[PDB]
Amino acid sequence: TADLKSLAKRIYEAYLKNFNMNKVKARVILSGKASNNPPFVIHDMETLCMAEKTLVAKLVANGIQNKEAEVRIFHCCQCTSVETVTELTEFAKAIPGFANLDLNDQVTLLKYGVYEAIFAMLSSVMNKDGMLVAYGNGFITREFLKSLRKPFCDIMEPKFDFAMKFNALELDDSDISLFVAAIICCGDRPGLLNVGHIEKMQEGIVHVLRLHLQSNHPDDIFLFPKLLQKMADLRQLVTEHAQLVQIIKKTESDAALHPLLQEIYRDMY
Amino acid sequence: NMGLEAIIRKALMGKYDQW
Ligand SMILES: CCC(=O)NC[C@H](Cc1ccc(OCCc2nc(-c3ccccc3)oc2C)cc1)N/C(C)=C\C(=O)c1ccc(C(F)(F)F)cc1
Repeated sequence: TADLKSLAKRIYEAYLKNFNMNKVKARVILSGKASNNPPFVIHDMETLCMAEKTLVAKLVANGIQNKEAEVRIFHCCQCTSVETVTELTEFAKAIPGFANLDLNDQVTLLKYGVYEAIFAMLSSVMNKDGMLVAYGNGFITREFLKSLRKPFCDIMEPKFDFAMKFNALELDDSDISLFVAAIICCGDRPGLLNVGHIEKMQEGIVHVLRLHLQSNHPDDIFLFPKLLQKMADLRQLVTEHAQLVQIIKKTESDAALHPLLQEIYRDMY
Repeated sequence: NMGLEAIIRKALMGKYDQW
Protein backbone atom coordinates (compact mmCIF):
# COMPACT_ATOMS: atom_id res chain seq x y z
CA THR A 1 0.00 0.00 0.00
CA ALA A 2 2.53 2.58 -1.20
CA ASP A 3 4.29 1.31 -4.32
CA LEU A 4 1.25 -0.75 -5.22
CA LYS A 5 -0.70 2.49 -5.16
CA SER A 6 1.17 4.58 -7.68
CA LEU A 7 1.08 1.29 -9.59
CA ALA A 8 -2.26 2.09 -11.22
CA LYS A 9 -1.10 5.55 -12.16
CA ARG A 10 2.16 4.34 -13.66
CA ILE A 11 0.07 2.00 -15.82
CA TYR A 12 -2.28 4.77 -16.95
CA GLU A 13 0.61 6.89 -18.11
CA ALA A 14 2.17 3.91 -19.84
CA TYR A 15 -1.13 3.87 -21.75
CA LEU A 16 -1.47 7.64 -22.13
CA LYS A 17 1.97 7.63 -23.75
CA ASN A 18 2.08 4.52 -25.92
CA PHE A 19 -1.31 4.46 -27.65
CA ASN A 20 -1.73 6.87 -30.52
CA MET A 21 -5.46 6.39 -30.30
CA ASN A 22 -7.40 6.08 -27.06
CA LYS A 23 -11.10 6.23 -26.22
CA VAL A 24 -11.44 9.97 -25.68
CA LYS A 25 -9.85 11.08 -28.94
CA ALA A 26 -11.61 8.13 -30.54
CA ARG A 27 -14.94 9.10 -28.99
CA VAL A 28 -14.66 12.67 -30.26
CA ILE A 29 -13.97 11.77 -33.86
CA LEU A 30 -17.00 9.45 -33.92
CA SER A 31 -19.57 11.34 -31.80
CA GLY A 32 -17.54 14.43 -32.20
CA LYS A 33 -17.32 17.74 -33.81
CA ALA A 34 -14.87 20.64 -33.64
CA SER A 35 -13.61 19.49 -37.01
CA ASN A 36 -15.63 19.70 -40.17
CA ASN A 37 -13.68 17.32 -42.18
CA PRO A 38 -14.56 14.09 -40.49
CA PRO A 39 -13.25 10.62 -41.24
CA PHE A 40 -13.52 9.47 -44.81
CA VAL A 41 -16.33 6.93 -45.04
CA ILE A 42 -15.55 3.59 -46.66
CA HIS A 43 -19.04 2.28 -47.43
CA ASP A 44 -18.48 0.18 -50.56
CA MET A 45 -16.02 -1.24 -53.06
CA GLU A 46 -15.32 2.06 -54.82
CA THR A 47 -14.47 4.05 -51.71
CA LEU A 48 -12.61 1.04 -50.32
CA CYS A 49 -10.46 1.29 -53.41
CA MET A 50 -9.59 4.92 -52.95
CA ALA A 51 -8.82 4.24 -49.30
CA GLU A 52 -6.70 1.12 -49.69
CA LYS A 53 -5.07 2.66 -52.79
CA THR A 54 -3.60 5.81 -51.22
CA LEU A 55 -2.77 3.71 -48.20
CA VAL A 56 -0.08 1.52 -49.72
CA ALA A 57 1.14 4.55 -51.73
CA LYS A 58 2.64 2.19 -54.34
CA LEU A 59 -0.72 1.68 -56.03
CA VAL A 60 -1.47 4.50 -58.56
CA ALA A 61 1.02 3.28 -61.15
CA ASN A 62 1.55 -0.33 -60.02
CA GLY A 63 -1.70 -2.30 -60.41
CA ILE A 64 -3.08 -3.13 -56.96
CA GLN A 65 -6.47 -1.55 -57.69
CA ASN A 66 -9.03 -4.32 -58.36
CA LYS A 67 -8.19 -7.82 -57.08
CA GLU A 68 -10.92 -9.44 -55.00
CA ALA A 69 -11.46 -6.77 -52.39
CA GLU A 70 -12.32 -9.15 -49.64
CA VAL A 71 -8.53 -9.79 -49.69
CA ARG A 72 -7.42 -6.14 -50.02
CA ILE A 73 -8.85 -5.29 -46.61
CA PHE A 74 -6.83 -8.22 -45.30
CA HIS A 75 -3.79 -6.13 -46.21
CA CYS A 76 -4.33 -2.72 -44.63
CA CYS A 77 -4.98 -4.36 -41.26
CA GLN A 78 -1.34 -5.54 -41.41
CA CYS A 79 0.01 -2.15 -42.45
CA THR A 80 -1.87 -1.47 -39.22
CA SER A 81 -0.67 -4.49 -37.21
CA VAL A 82 3.00 -3.69 -36.65
CA GLU A 83 2.12 -0.26 -35.47
CA THR A 84 -0.37 -1.87 -33.11
CA VAL A 85 1.87 -4.68 -31.88
CA THR A 86 4.77 -2.35 -31.07
CA GLU A 87 2.77 0.08 -28.94
CA LEU A 88 1.53 -2.86 -26.89
CA THR A 89 5.16 -3.95 -26.46
CA GLU A 90 6.32 -0.50 -25.32
CA PHE A 91 3.30 -0.04 -23.10
CA ALA A 92 4.09 -3.45 -21.64
CA LYS A 93 7.75 -2.76 -20.93
CA ALA A 94 6.49 0.38 -19.25
CA ILE A 95 4.41 -1.78 -16.91
CA PRO A 96 6.10 -1.83 -13.48
CA GLY A 97 8.29 -4.88 -13.11
CA PHE A 98 7.41 -6.20 -16.55
CA ALA A 99 10.84 -5.17 -17.84
CA ASN A 100 12.26 -7.60 -15.26
CA LEU A 101 11.04 -10.92 -16.66
CA ASP A 102 13.77 -12.61 -18.70
CA LEU A 103 13.39 -11.30 -22.26
CA ASN A 104 12.62 -14.81 -23.58
CA ASP A 105 9.69 -14.67 -21.12
CA GLN A 106 8.67 -11.15 -22.12
CA VAL A 107 8.09 -12.51 -25.62
CA THR A 108 5.81 -15.23 -24.28
CA LEU A 109 3.67 -12.79 -22.32
CA LEU A 110 3.12 -10.56 -25.35
CA LYS A 111 2.70 -13.32 -27.93
CA TYR A 112 -0.47 -14.91 -26.58
CA GLY A 113 -1.67 -11.66 -25.02
CA VAL A 114 -1.35 -9.44 -28.08
CA TYR A 115 -4.66 -10.34 -29.77
CA GLU A 116 -6.90 -10.24 -26.71
CA ALA A 117 -5.48 -6.79 -25.97
CA ILE A 118 -6.18 -5.51 -29.49
CA PHE A 119 -9.84 -6.48 -29.63
CA ALA A 120 -10.27 -5.04 -26.15
CA MET A 121 -9.14 -1.61 -27.29
CA LEU A 122 -10.56 -2.21 -30.73
CA SER A 123 -13.80 -1.52 -28.85
CA SER A 124 -12.82 2.05 -28.06
CA VAL A 125 -12.87 2.98 -31.78
CA MET A 126 -16.04 1.07 -32.68
CA ASN A 127 -19.71 1.88 -32.40
CA LYS A 128 -22.87 0.13 -33.66
CA ASP A 129 -22.45 1.45 -37.21
CA GLY A 130 -18.77 1.02 -37.98
CA MET A 131 -15.24 1.30 -36.66
CA LEU A 132 -12.50 3.90 -37.19
CA VAL A 133 -9.50 3.03 -39.31
CA ALA A 134 -6.17 4.70 -39.99
CA TYR A 135 -5.67 6.79 -36.85
CA GLY A 136 -9.20 8.18 -36.99
CA ASN A 137 -8.87 9.39 -40.57
CA GLY A 138 -11.24 6.92 -42.13
CA PHE A 139 -14.40 5.21 -40.95
CA ILE A 140 -15.41 1.85 -42.37
CA THR A 141 -19.14 1.11 -41.99
CA ARG A 142 -20.24 -2.02 -40.17
CA GLU A 143 -22.59 -2.97 -43.02
CA PHE A 144 -19.98 -2.88 -45.76
CA LEU A 145 -17.96 -5.68 -44.11
CA LYS A 146 -20.92 -8.00 -43.56
CA SER A 147 -21.72 -8.05 -47.27
CA LEU A 148 -18.32 -9.15 -48.46
CA ARG A 149 -18.38 -12.61 -50.03
CA LYS A 150 -18.14 -15.35 -47.40
CA PRO A 151 -16.38 -16.29 -45.24
CA PHE A 152 -15.15 -12.72 -44.90
CA CYS A 153 -18.40 -11.06 -43.84
CA ASP A 154 -18.03 -12.97 -40.53
CA ILE A 155 -14.58 -11.82 -39.43
CA MET A 156 -15.47 -8.39 -38.12
CA GLU A 157 -19.02 -9.15 -37.03
CA PRO A 158 -18.04 -11.20 -33.96
CA LYS A 159 -15.81 -8.38 -32.73
CA PHE A 160 -18.36 -5.59 -33.31
CA ASP A 161 -20.89 -7.55 -31.29
CA PHE A 162 -18.53 -8.17 -28.37
CA ALA A 163 -17.66 -4.50 -28.45
CA MET A 164 -21.22 -3.25 -28.31
CA LYS A 165 -21.76 -4.96 -25.00
CA PHE A 166 -18.25 -4.27 -23.72
CA ASN A 167 -18.79 -0.55 -24.38
CA ALA A 168 -22.00 -0.81 -22.40
CA LEU A 169 -19.88 -1.36 -19.28
CA GLU A 170 -18.72 2.23 -19.76
CA LEU A 171 -15.04 2.05 -18.91
CA ASP A 172 -12.51 4.72 -19.73
CA ASP A 173 -8.82 4.74 -20.44
CA SER A 174 -7.83 4.53 -16.79
CA ASP A 175 -9.86 1.34 -16.62
CA ILE A 176 -8.93 -0.04 -20.02
CA SER A 177 -5.25 0.43 -19.27
CA LEU A 178 -5.31 -1.80 -16.17
CA PHE A 179 -7.61 -4.26 -17.90
CA VAL A 180 -5.19 -4.46 -20.81
CA ALA A 181 -2.22 -4.85 -18.46
CA ALA A 182 -3.96 -7.70 -16.68
CA ILE A 183 -4.41 -9.64 -19.90
CA ILE A 184 -0.74 -9.35 -20.85
CA CYS A 185 0.41 -10.21 -17.33
CA CYS A 186 -1.33 -13.53 -16.95
CA GLY A 187 0.75 -16.47 -15.74
CA ASP A 188 -1.20 -19.07 -17.71
CA ARG A 189 0.78 -18.74 -20.93
CA PRO A 190 2.54 -21.87 -22.30
CA GLY A 191 6.30 -22.02 -21.75
CA LEU A 192 6.74 -19.44 -19.02
CA LEU A 193 9.99 -19.95 -17.10
CA ASN A 194 9.28 -17.97 -13.92
CA VAL A 195 5.56 -18.81 -13.91
CA GLY A 196 5.33 -17.29 -10.43
CA HIS A 197 6.72 -13.77 -10.72
CA ILE A 198 4.10 -13.19 -13.37
CA GLU A 199 1.34 -14.10 -10.93
CA LYS A 200 2.77 -12.12 -8.01
CA MET A 201 3.04 -9.27 -10.49
CA GLN A 202 -0.43 -9.91 -11.86
CA GLU A 203 -1.99 -9.87 -8.39
CA GLY A 204 -1.16 -6.18 -8.21
CA ILE A 205 -2.72 -5.19 -11.51
CA VAL A 206 -5.94 -7.17 -10.79
CA HIS A 207 -5.88 -5.89 -7.22
CA VAL A 208 -5.68 -2.27 -8.37
CA LEU A 209 -8.13 -3.15 -11.10
CA ARG A 210 -10.71 -4.15 -8.49
CA LEU A 211 -10.06 -1.12 -6.29
CA HIS A 212 -10.00 1.38 -9.14
CA LEU A 213 -13.22 -0.17 -10.48
CA GLN A 214 -14.88 0.31 -7.11
CA SER A 215 -13.99 3.98 -6.82
CA ASN A 216 -14.60 4.76 -10.49
CA HIS A 217 -17.92 3.04 -11.22
CA PRO A 218 -19.17 2.71 -7.61
CA ASP A 219 -22.54 1.56 -8.84
CA ASP A 220 -21.67 -1.48 -10.90
CA ILE A 221 -20.58 -3.39 -7.81
CA PHE A 222 -20.37 -6.51 -9.96
CA LEU A 223 -18.47 -4.71 -12.73
CA PHE A 224 -15.17 -6.29 -11.64
CA PRO A 225 -16.35 -9.88 -11.78
CA LYS A 226 -17.97 -8.77 -15.01
CA LEU A 227 -14.61 -7.74 -16.41
CA LEU A 228 -13.07 -10.98 -15.13
CA GLN A 229 -15.59 -12.69 -17.39
CA LYS A 230 -14.68 -10.52 -20.42
CA MET A 231 -11.07 -11.49 -19.89
CA ALA A 232 -12.66 -14.82 -20.82
CA ASP A 233 -14.96 -13.74 -23.66
CA LEU A 234 -11.78 -12.40 -25.23
CA ARG A 235 -9.51 -15.43 -24.90
CA GLN A 236 -12.25 -17.30 -26.78
CA LEU A 237 -12.90 -14.56 -29.35
CA VAL A 238 -9.27 -14.70 -30.44
CA THR A 239 -9.47 -18.47 -30.48
CA GLU A 240 -12.34 -18.37 -32.97
CA HIS A 241 -10.61 -15.60 -34.90
CA ALA A 242 -7.51 -17.77 -35.27
CA GLN A 243 -9.78 -20.41 -36.85
CA LEU A 244 -11.83 -18.26 -39.22
CA VAL A 245 -8.53 -16.76 -40.36
CA GLN A 246 -7.07 -20.08 -41.37
CA ILE A 247 -9.52 -20.70 -44.18
CA ILE A 248 -7.40 -17.90 -45.58
CA LYS A 249 -3.90 -19.43 -45.18
CA LYS A 250 -4.85 -22.70 -46.93
CA THR A 251 -7.35 -21.37 -49.48
CA GLU A 252 -6.54 -17.87 -50.47
CA SER A 253 -2.69 -18.14 -49.89
CA ASP A 254 -1.86 -15.17 -52.14
CA ALA A 255 -1.53 -12.51 -49.48
CA ALA A 256 -0.01 -14.31 -46.51
CA LEU A 257 2.92 -13.31 -44.33
CA HIS A 258 5.14 -14.05 -47.33
CA PRO A 259 8.80 -13.06 -46.78
CA LEU A 260 7.72 -9.64 -48.06
CA LEU A 261 6.64 -8.27 -44.70
CA GLN A 262 10.36 -7.26 -44.88
CA GLU A 263 11.16 -4.21 -47.00
CA ILE A 264 10.33 -2.01 -44.08
CA TYR A 265 10.35 -4.67 -41.30
CA ARG A 266 14.08 -4.69 -40.37
CA ASP A 267 15.65 -1.22 -40.49
CA MET A 268 12.81 0.60 -38.76
CA TYR A 269 12.90 -0.18 -35.04
CA ASN B 1 -2.42 -16.55 -31.57
CA MET B 2 0.43 -17.89 -33.42
CA GLY B 3 4.01 -16.74 -33.79
CA LEU B 4 4.81 -13.31 -34.67
CA GLU B 5 7.31 -13.00 -31.92
CA ALA B 6 9.50 -11.86 -34.81
CA ILE B 7 8.05 -8.36 -34.89
CA ILE B 8 7.47 -8.27 -31.12
CA ARG B 9 11.05 -9.25 -30.21
CA LYS B 10 12.41 -6.38 -32.31
CA ALA B 11 10.23 -3.72 -30.67
CA LEU B 12 11.74 -5.13 -27.51
CA MET B 13 15.11 -3.69 -28.38
CA GLY B 14 15.41 -0.46 -30.26
CA LYS B 15 13.80 2.26 -28.20
CA TYR B 16 14.96 4.86 -25.73
CA ASP B 17 12.72 7.18 -23.70
CA GLN B 18 11.10 6.98 -20.29
CA TRP B 19 9.56 9.22 -17.67
C1 LIG C 1 -1.55 -12.40 -39.60
C2 LIG C 1 -2.24 -13.17 -38.47
C3 LIG C 1 -3.58 -12.60 -38.04
O1 LIG C 1 -4.62 -13.05 -38.52
N1 LIG C 1 -3.54 -11.62 -37.16
C4 LIG C 1 -4.72 -10.94 -36.62
C5 LIG C 1 -4.84 -9.48 -37.06
C6 LIG C 1 -5.34 -8.63 -35.90
C7 LIG C 1 -6.05 -7.32 -36.18
C8 LIG C 1 -7.35 -7.31 -36.50
C9 LIG C 1 -8.00 -6.16 -36.76
C10 LIG C 1 -7.35 -4.99 -36.70
O2 LIG C 1 -8.02 -3.82 -36.98
C11 LIG C 1 -7.93 -3.35 -38.32
C12 LIG C 1 -8.94 -2.26 -38.66
C13 LIG C 1 -9.19 -2.02 -40.13
N2 LIG C 1 -8.51 -1.08 -40.88
C14 LIG C 1 -9.00 -1.15 -42.17
C15 LIG C 1 -8.63 -0.42 -43.23
C16 LIG C 1 -9.22 -0.62 -44.41
C17 LIG C 1 -8.89 0.08 -45.50
C18 LIG C 1 -7.94 1.02 -45.42
C19 LIG C 1 -7.33 1.24 -44.25
C20 LIG C 1 -7.68 0.53 -43.17
O3 LIG C 1 -9.97 -2.11 -42.22
C21 LIG C 1 -10.10 -2.66 -40.97
C22 LIG C 1 -11.09 -3.75 -40.68
C23 LIG C 1 -6.05 -5.00 -36.38
C24 LIG C 1 -5.41 -6.15 -36.12
N3 LIG C 1 -5.75 -9.39 -38.21
C25 LIG C 1 -5.47 -9.21 -39.56
C26 LIG C 1 -4.09 -9.07 -40.12
C27 LIG C 1 -6.48 -9.14 -40.43
C28 LIG C 1 -7.96 -9.23 -40.20
O4 LIG C 1 -8.37 -9.41 -39.06
C29 LIG C 1 -8.93 -9.12 -41.21
C30 LIG C 1 -10.02 -8.39 -40.96
C31 LIG C 1 -10.99 -8.24 -41.88
C32 LIG C 1 -10.90 -8.83 -43.08
C33 LIG C 1 -12.02 -8.64 -44.09
F1 LIG C 1 -12.31 -7.33 -44.30
F2 LIG C 1 -11.74 -9.18 -45.31
F3 LIG C 1 -13.16 -9.24 -43.65
C34 LIG C 1 -9.81 -9.56 -43.33
C35 LIG C 1 -8.83 -9.71 -42.42
